[PDB]
Amino acid sequence: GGTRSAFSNIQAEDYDSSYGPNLQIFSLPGGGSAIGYIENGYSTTYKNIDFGDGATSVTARVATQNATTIQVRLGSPSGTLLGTIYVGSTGSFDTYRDVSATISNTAGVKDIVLVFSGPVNVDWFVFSK
Ligand SMILES: O[C@@H]1[C@@H](O)[C@H](O[C@@H]2CO[C@@H](O[C@@H]3CO[C@@H](O)[C@H](O)[C@H]3O)[C@H](O)[C@H]2O)OC[C@H]1O
Ligand SMILES: [Ca+2]
Repeated sequence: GGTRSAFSNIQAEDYDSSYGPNLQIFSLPGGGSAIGYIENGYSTTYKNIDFGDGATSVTARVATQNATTIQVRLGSPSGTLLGTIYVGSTGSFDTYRDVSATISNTAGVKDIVLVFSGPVNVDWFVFSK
């Protein structure tokens, strides 16, 4: 063990490494934190996520004023592209909605990377079989 499950919420602020000089962790009104001040080409890595025996869907709780994408990659921002979440505008960086995307079947313990194409605030993400 010593391993977050893919099937419970992974807090987006709980990255192990990241690229993006302007990236902030900040607190949410209802409790907890989220990541934000994201720009194109920023990424975060979440070490040792246990995808167990298969996940084929990702859900992210996100907020943004303009449609944007989050790529879900293996290992590094240059790794295998498992899928892309096409994030709709929610009207506000404070209005959060759960958004889902399919991914290639992913199993076992993996390092997961989210790669951003523009501004978005992210509370958590989770996978489903
Ligand atoms: O309540 C706070 C949120 O509103 C805050 O959202 C940030 C708002 O600023 C965003 O940056 C703008 C994106 O578009 C660019 O063209 C502008 O130059 C930027 O300033 C940023 O992406 C959001 O995260 O987040 C923190 C909350 O406390
Ligand atoms: Ca969070």
